[PDB]
Amino acid sequence: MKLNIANPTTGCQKKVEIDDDMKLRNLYDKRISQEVVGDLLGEEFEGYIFKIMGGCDKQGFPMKQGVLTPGRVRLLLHRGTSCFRGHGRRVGERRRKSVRGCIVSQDLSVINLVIVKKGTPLTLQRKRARIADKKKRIAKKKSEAAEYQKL
Amino acid sequence: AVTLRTRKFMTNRLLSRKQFVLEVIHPGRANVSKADLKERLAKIYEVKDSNCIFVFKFRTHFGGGKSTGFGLIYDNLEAAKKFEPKYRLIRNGLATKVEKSRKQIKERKNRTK
Amino acid sequence: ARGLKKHLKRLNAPSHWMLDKLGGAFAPKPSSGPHKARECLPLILILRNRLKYALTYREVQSILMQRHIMVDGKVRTDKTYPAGFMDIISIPKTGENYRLLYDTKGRFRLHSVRDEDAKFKLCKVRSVQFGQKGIPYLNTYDGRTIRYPDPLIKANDTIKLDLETNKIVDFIKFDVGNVVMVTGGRNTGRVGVIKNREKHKGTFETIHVEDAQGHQFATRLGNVFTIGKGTKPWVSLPKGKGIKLTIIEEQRKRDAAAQAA
RNA sequence: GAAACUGCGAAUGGCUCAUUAAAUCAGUUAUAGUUUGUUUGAUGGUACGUGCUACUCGGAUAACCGUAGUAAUUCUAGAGCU
RNA sequence: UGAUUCAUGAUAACUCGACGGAUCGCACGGCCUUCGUGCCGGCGACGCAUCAUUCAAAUUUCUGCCCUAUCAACUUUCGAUGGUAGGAUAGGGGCCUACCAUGGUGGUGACGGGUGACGGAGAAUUAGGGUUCGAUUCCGGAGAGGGAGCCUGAGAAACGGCUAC
Ligand SMILES: [Mg+2]
Ligand SMILES: [Mg+2]
Ligand SMILES: [Mg+2]
Ligand SMILES: [Mg+2]
Ligand SMILES: [Mg+2]
Ligand SMILES: [Mg+2]
Ligand SMILES: [Mg+2]
Ligand SMILES: [Mg+2]
Ligand SMILES: [Mg+2]
Repeated sequence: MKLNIANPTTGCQKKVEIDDDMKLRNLYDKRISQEVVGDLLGEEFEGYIFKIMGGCDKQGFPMKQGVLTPGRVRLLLHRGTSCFRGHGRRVGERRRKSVRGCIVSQDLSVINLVIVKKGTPLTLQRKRARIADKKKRIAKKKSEAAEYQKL
Repeated sequence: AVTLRTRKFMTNRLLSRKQFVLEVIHPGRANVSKADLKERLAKIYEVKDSNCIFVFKFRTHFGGGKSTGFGLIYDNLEAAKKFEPKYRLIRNGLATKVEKSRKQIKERKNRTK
Repeated sequence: ARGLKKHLKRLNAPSHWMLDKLGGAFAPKPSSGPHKARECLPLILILRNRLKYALTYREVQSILMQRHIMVDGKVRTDKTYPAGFMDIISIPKTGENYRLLYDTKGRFRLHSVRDEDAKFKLCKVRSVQFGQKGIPYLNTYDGRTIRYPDPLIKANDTIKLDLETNKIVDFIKFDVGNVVMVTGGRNTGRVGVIKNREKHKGTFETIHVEDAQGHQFATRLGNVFTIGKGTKPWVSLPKGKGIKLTIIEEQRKRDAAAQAA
């Protein structure tokens, strides 16, 4: 419903709200990472290419890539990964979270889109210190092996 | 009219101190304050600094008249600073103390960032 | 349990650590080190309890991370280091050497040494056998390993290890007729010259020993530790020359001590 | 120097005795029938070059900035640095 | 070595190789080859792999436990005892599979049943012999409301971790 607009080219972001069916029949039924042209998103987005990427809803449960069903399905995730960054969770833990599907549909709240088109000396010491002691290792060999060999 | 003697005395220049078990005898006297013992120990060891002394664990044996305890004479106040438990310094007033309240000493604060 | 046990409560701490019963719940729990943690003595028990150079846990921590303490000739910051038999502790601030030796009662003493009799240590060999590319090597009971060992050195023998060239300087062939200093069991501490060694197929081979003043005992091959070839040991024995004496005689010696005082 | 990323620990302690009668456990064996962070000691050729003494340096990422969902909680999406 | 086709070496190859350092600190200091932080080189930290060691564990051998026969037969299709071949495991092993054999235990008490039964060191009473007890702070085991299944990790079938009922 409510659009987040951000551009990487300038670095600026802001949020607006739309409520028009014939404006968003083209917004629906699309997945994460699909381009949308701003022609029809509103007469003052022409040329602007919006990218549907992200998007969470009311009850605050996000959309996840790869799950394609306009439901709120429960998934077992891994910490740090998409739609699961639980902190203080003893690495290797998994939780069964609630997520939305990846094809945008009616019951969301906030849809995120982005804009594609606007219409030393110490090291010098250490390298040869390593070379020095690795070569004294082999000199120590060629002493202390033959010392025993001669017997 | 009190006396003052030490025993079990050993000097370890590891922790740069001279450590003893003193065996004070104060017949008639109720007891002797540690402060009151400071000047006597200082003037019998000429430690050049009556603050290098830290004496404790006094008993006053059953029947009265004789008390024991430990004593620590440092040779640089620098070493007295560094090799000392935090509370004998506070007893001699060389440092001050603070108090705790441990609600979100760490618990609630482990939640936000 | 589900993993290593890292606390050792005070009453489980072995008998020869001499530490008292009511001083607290726990005991220093020697770290996994060069000595078997049942036949050891941690550095805290060395500093605090015996030498009294410190009076608490933290004070020994201060002693050790001043970098003052030395084991086998190299400084050691650990505080539950499992020192063992004939480990040398030097304190160069005090120019003072100890070599950690048993007494006849089975407890550790700190027998002092000079520098010439501190430059080296002494330990037996667990086993000599091959390694990578066919080079022989031996493994001691001290953890130490030696490569290219003197091809005469066998298992059960004893070696001296200088703390600068860090290799053999000599080795004593474990044999009848040279002195030992048993390091486990009831006979631990008692020095004495082997008179016999009997082997049994499939189990422990025992050594019969005599205290140079007559008394005779036996112990299996595990706890013998030959010191010197012949009667003369190559290490300065403690105050009582490794003779365990009856409790009656420990009474007579104290009577004779008081009657001349 | 706070915060955060990376590392380690959280498998110890602590409480209780529900289960369980050759079983757990005790003395004593065994591993040549095995795994072991670490501590301690030793150890370390050639990566291609047609073995003729080595031939060059990547973004993305937390904390931070900014923009949000939710009633919500160490619940959560996206943009921008390193 | 009591005992090994042992340790270990050599050789033929094999592997989409984990590995064989693109890491971090103070202390400055001999001397020009182009006098160029110049040729240098030490003391440490952290780390990677093999062996040994240490802290351990796991499996394990003999012997040892209370009352009950109104508990004299129990186990065996579906592992019960063994053999082989193999899989799985860190590893032995019916731990599992395929095939073959029909075995194993039992009046010296199997199997089952009771326990207001975790085992032990030990506690009370004790002339000797014994009788009763042992939840409990030391050791070993087990368990996290009941079960079951797992990830991270050297180590957990972990609950001051998760997944399901
Ligand atoms: Mg426990
Ligand atoms: Mg420790
Ligand atoms: Mg098999
Ligand atoms: Mg019960
Ligand atoms: Mg217990
Ligand atoms: Mg409950
Ligand atoms: Mg458990
Ligand atoms: Mg569990
Ligand atoms: Mg709890």
